Amino acid sequence: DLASLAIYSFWIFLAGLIYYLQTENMREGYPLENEDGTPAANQGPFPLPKPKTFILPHGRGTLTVPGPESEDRPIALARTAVSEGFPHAPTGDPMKDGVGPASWVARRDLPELDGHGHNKIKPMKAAAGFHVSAGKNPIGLPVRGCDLEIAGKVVDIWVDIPEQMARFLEVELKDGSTRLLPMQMVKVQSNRVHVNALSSDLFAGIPTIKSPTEVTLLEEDKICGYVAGGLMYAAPKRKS
Amino acid sequence: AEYQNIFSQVQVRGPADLGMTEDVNLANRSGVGPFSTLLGWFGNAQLGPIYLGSLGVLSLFSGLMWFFTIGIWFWYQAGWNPAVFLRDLFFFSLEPPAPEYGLSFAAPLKEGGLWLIASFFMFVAVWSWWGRTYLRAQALGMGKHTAWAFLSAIWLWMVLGFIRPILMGSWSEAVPYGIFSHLDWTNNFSLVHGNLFYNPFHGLSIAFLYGSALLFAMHGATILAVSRFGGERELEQIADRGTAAERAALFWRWTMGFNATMEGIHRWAIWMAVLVTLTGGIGILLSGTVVDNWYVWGQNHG
Amino acid sequence: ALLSFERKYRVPGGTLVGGNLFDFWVGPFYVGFFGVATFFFAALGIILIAWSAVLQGTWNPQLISVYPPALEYGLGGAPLAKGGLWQIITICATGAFVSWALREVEICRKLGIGYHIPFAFAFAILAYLTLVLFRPVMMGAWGYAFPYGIWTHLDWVSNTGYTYGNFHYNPAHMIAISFFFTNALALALHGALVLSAANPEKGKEMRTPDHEDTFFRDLVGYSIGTLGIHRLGLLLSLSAVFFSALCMIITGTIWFDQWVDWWQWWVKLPWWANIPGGING
Ligand code: BCL
Ligand code: BCL
Ligand code: BCL
Ligand SMILES: CC[C@H]1c2cc3[nH]c4c(c3C)C(=O)[C@H](C(=O)OC)c4c3nc(cc4[nH]c(cc(n2)[C@@H]1C)c(C(C)=O)c4C)[C@@H](C)[C@@H]3CCC(=O)OC/C=C(\C)CCC[C@H](C)CCC[C@H](C)CCCC(C)C
Ligand SMILES: CC[C@H]1c2cc3[nH]c4c(c3C)C(=O)[C@H](C(=O)OC)c4c3nc(cc4[nH]c(cc(n2)[C@@H]1C)c(C(C)=O)c4C)[C@@H](C)[C@@H]3CCC(=O)OC/C=C(\C)CCC[C@H](C)CCC[C@H](C)CCCC(C)C
Ligand SMILES: COC(C)(C)C/C=C/C(C)=C/C=C/C(C)=C/C=C/C(C)=C/C=C\C=C(C)\C=C\C=C(/C)CC/C=C(\C)CCC=C(C)C
Ligand SMILES: COC1=C(OC)C(=O)C(C/C=C(/C)CCC=C(C)C)=C(C)C1=O
Ligand SMILES: CCCCCCCCCCCC[N+](C)(C)[O-]
Ligand SMILES: CCCCCCCCCCCC[N+](C)(C)[O-]
Ligand SMILES: CCCCCCCCCCCC[N+](C)(C)[O-]
Ligand SMILES: CCCCCCCCCCCC[N+](C)(C)[O-]
Ligand SMILES: CCCCCCCCCCCC[N+](C)(C)[O-]
Ligand SMILES: [Fe+3]
Repeated sequence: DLASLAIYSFWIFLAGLIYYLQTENMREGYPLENEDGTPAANQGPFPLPKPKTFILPHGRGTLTVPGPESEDRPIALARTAVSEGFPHAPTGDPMKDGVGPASWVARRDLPELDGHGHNKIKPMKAAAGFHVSAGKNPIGLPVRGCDLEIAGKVVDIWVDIPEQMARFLEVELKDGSTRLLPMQMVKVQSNRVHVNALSSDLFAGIPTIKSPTEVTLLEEDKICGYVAGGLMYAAPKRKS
Repeated sequence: AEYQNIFSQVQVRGPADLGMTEDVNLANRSGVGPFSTLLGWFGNAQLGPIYLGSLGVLSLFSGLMWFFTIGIWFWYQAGWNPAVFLRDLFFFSLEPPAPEYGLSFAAPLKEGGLWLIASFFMFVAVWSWWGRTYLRAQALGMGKHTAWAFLSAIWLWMVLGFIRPILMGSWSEAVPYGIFSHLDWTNNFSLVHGNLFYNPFHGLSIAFLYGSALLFAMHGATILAVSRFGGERELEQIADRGTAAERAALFWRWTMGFNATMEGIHRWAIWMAVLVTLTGGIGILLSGTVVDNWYVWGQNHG
Repeated sequence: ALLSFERKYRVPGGTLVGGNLFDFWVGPFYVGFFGVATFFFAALGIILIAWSAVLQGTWNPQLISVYPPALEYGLGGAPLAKGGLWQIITICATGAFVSWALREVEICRKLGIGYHIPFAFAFAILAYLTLVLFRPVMMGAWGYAFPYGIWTHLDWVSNTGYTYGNFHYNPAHMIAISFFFTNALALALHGALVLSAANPEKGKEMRTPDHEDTFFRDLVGYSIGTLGIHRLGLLLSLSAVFFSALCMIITGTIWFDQWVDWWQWWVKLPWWANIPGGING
């Protein structure tokens, strides 16, 4: 029967597809590792695929995956148990150390570029002729932390030019310096911007950017990681 | 409360984005359309520009001709009364030739001939549209994944309207053009073939359709969950993995014991979706050509 | 047992119940209190299914079927062998699904991500609950629920649909289907777009999000954007399920006849109801 041959053939195809798909999905993060960083004995039934090479635009180089894997940063954590499968506790300030939910990845220390090779993200003052087109303009608003104290004021919006979206708020602290607050992590209200993830005392601790007019991928990761980290690590003073 | 990133809080706008050039013939591109603040709460506010060109003109003309061929038949069926047109809109139907006419193009105009004409226009509309998905990617130096995925949908469409009727030996097997009548046709198709629930390819098709909703809900929810780390910038996460991609991965690893990458999830996505119409088309194609009755076939396993 | 980048994420905290008691992994799997809850509810349900299989007299996976109580029980308890097993398995299933969601919540907290995933999953749970709980309760009997069997659940779909003629004519069902089909369309397009930019023509540089916008604007005159497409996927798939639930909850509670007849309200609007001609005159 032809329908029998068809359905049998399909299941064989499907198992092959799943094999292809799972190995495609092992180009990052493998080989698996014991908790001390050594290659794990059991790698599962799927082998790593043959490497592929991405040619990055704007002379940024190439990426070959799979390839040799390393964090390229120190991790301030320690085993809580001799056997595998248990948590690793922060040995310092997890927020300052960038671990757990405050983690960040050693991304390129250059800014993402658009299709034409210009910085993707710019402060609105430097983005011609971008403006707030709808909703409450947050520039000028005081920024409140989860302790209900003012930590600063919004002085600009950092915009994704090719996607025409607000990505960060630039917030000026008491000392006159600024920090980027991720747009996904702030509540714009009519009289304030509220930030649930961080108490007022934690804004100074937000990682800073090297140049005032651009942000690198590494910087974004450090900033986003740090702010998200506050939901777990600032929970003491909130209470709101 | 926390912000959920379903709707934007603040819209920003700049100069209209006229897009990448590459090998695109810029003369065939329109100007920008208007900006929709309403759309801007959810996705991009900008409309247009669109690429025209010769293939697109052909496609659009053809499509409109298909649509108007049906519509004129509806007007006829309504006796040119506009109130009757609106009342019975979903009840009108442009039907294929009766079985006695077989595959012949000599079916009378009002008994299948017009259906053939409408079908010819749809045929060229869709296939020229497919060429366009290919060419638009080509002019931009992009892969042809869109054209390949589109082929899976075209497969089911072709089977329903073209391949199966030809193998069955009459146009009468094809689907009529009507809102309610295409539904009646679907119901009847299952009834006549011994219940499509016994067609293993219909079952597969459903697994993948449900699976598509499962997977897009998963992927969509995941990306939004890590958008606080710029997770939706998927191409750059592919080129240079960030904590977004890592947390996305580990959510799933910890939940269900395995995970994707930022690139590979999009391979799961495209296959999950294309398998809907691939298995579907096969299921429909075997029905009546090889298997008269799926209940019966199931009792034999073959 | 760990991905190369995983260690820095495996910290204490985030649990909802029990503090650090269940705060650990088994291989890749996170446990948590609700990991344990899932195991209990799941293992119980499965043991009860196997018991039902014994009472049915079969181990064939294609034959095992657990039925709700007959209609005469209404919304009351039933003998184990005559619907009670179904009732307890349903409780186990619910406990397991809800536990899975809550475990996802714990995982979100540890990773410091949004709660979007378990929120989405809850729509699936609510649809299941529509079919086995909300609807049967509104209709006044557990027996209006679907049975737990691979083929018998399909008989129930077929019997339930045909109780109302062609179930295609259910207007909420139509909208649900549209969402399902559009969702698959958008999943295919999203997968393809990203891939076509990440894997360009041979020897070319990766394309950028700008090229993804351009391709789609060139093709259809619009691009929803990278944030937009993931919101859309989520909206489409959740709306599909929402309207699925809706289409069933109204069936046998506020609508009783052949669904085809519902459309007559439009046809019989007085200003055109009696005009000769067309299909309905
Ligand atoms: C949704 C509306 C209807 C429905 C009508 C349909 C129709 C019509 C069909 C199915 C089909 C499927 N249905 Mg159903 N079915 C429903 C209720 C459900 C429920 C539930 C609510 O708990 C479950 C578990 C299932 C699961 C099943 C699968 C056996 C099969 C493929 C599903 C799939 O790939 O989905 C997508 C999800 C995935 C791809 C993820 C994988 C999950 C699957 C594989 C899990 C199956 C579990 C099953 C074997 C039970 C195991 C329980 C154990 C005791 C623990 N259905 C309700 C009543 N279902 C198809 C079939 O072939 O049936 C024979 C089919 O044609
Ligand atoms: C009483 C009804 C029967 C029924 C008989 C049918 C029949 C008949 C068929 C299906 C098919 C399918 N059935 Mg069934 N089915 C049953 C009940 C079920 C149930 C359930 C009980 O819950 C479910 C979930 C399903 C669901 C499914 C899908 C998995 C599948 C269609 C996939 C698809 O994406 O098509 C939608 C996609 C397309 C049709 C492709 C579209 C192609 C493009 C090229 C068209 C371009 C349009 C353009 C010109 C117009 C543009 C206008 C705009 C303005 C731009 N069936 C019962 C038993 N079913 C199909 C299948 O594959 O079965 C194997 C099919 O032929
Ligand atoms: C002859 C049959 C009738 C008809 C009968 C009815 C009936 C009756 C129903 C539908 C419903 C459905 N029909 Mg219909 N319908 C038919 C024609 C079709 C056609 C078609 C192409 O003709 C299509 C596309 C559809 C599609 C639709 C969908 C809108 C809907 C199913 C999805 C859903 O509810 O998700 C919801 C998702 C779930 C219920 C799954 C939830 C499961 C979760 C919580 C967890 C389970 C996981 C666990 C067990 C897995 C084990 C773990 C493993 C390790 C994996 N029908 C014909 C006309 N239709 C159903 C509906 O709307 O339901 C609400 C329904 O009851
Ligand atoms: C993998 C399977 C899923 C899938 C995939 C899929 N569909 C796709 C694609 C792929 C990847 C394409 O790339 C292609 C596309 O370009 O999408 C944007 C497409 C497509 N799938 C479409 C629809 C569609 N797909 C279907 C579904 C599915 N598609 C499956 C679920 C269905 C269902 C479920 O029934 C529908 C109806 C189209 C939007 C598009 C194909 C476009 C096309 O061939 O157009 C030809 C016709 C015209 C050019 C015009 C038609 C005329 C209109 C009827 C009325 C007039 C309106 C007009 C547009 C305005 C013009 C007026 C001006 C003069 C002012
Ligand atoms: C709302 C949008 C769509 C959706 C979303 C969704 N599903 C999800 C999630 C989300 C985002 C996940 O977070 C979660 C997941 O972890 O996926 C990998 C999940 C999930 N959706 C799943 C399945 C599923 N989803 C469905 C569909 C959908 N899910 C919707 C279309 C379907 C369909 C359509 O039939 C199925 C079969 C699982 C893969 C997973 C939930 C896993 C889980 O709850 O595990 C805990 C419980 C067990 C391990 C087993 C419990 C055993 C019971 C006690 C006994 C069996 C009783 C059962 C009622 C018998 C049914 C018999 C059938 C033959 C009818
Ligand atoms: C207001 O009034 C006007 C007139 C101005 C506008 C109104 C228009 C209206 C009301 C039109 C409405 C259109 C409708 C309701 C269309 C519905 C279409 C549906 C529901 C389609 C469903 C399935 C269609 C399929 C499967 C068609 C398949 C077609 C093919 C595969 C083509 C096969 C090719 C053939 C037979 C021709 C062979 C010839 C060559 C040369 C190969
Ligand atoms: C590949 O990803 C996709 C986008 O491109 C990046 C889109 O843009 C859209 C189209 C979105 C909408 C809402 C169309 C309606 C537009 C108007 C003018 C009202 C789809 C489906 C898509 O899948
Ligand atoms: C629905 C498709 C089936 C998906 C399940 C199979 C893939 C899981 C196997 C991945 C194993 C994880 N591992 C060991 C590689 O890390
Ligand atoms: C499937 C997505 C369909 C999107 C609808 C098409 C919008 C057309 C916008 C083009 C208008 C540009 N303009 C005004 C210069 O013609
Ligand atoms: C892309 C991977 C998705 C895997 C989904 C596989 C689900 C299998 C559904 C069983 C269908 C059984 N039957 C008889 C209809 O063929
Ligand atoms: C079609 C349903 C199949 C269900 C099987 C479950 C797939 C999950 C596989 C996870 C891999 C477990 N592993 C290898 C890491 O131990
Ligand atoms: C309530 C339904 C009974 C549960 C059956 C257990 C699932 C087994 C998977 C069904 C496929 C049968 N198989 C693998 C032999 O082909
Ligand atoms: Fe994506």
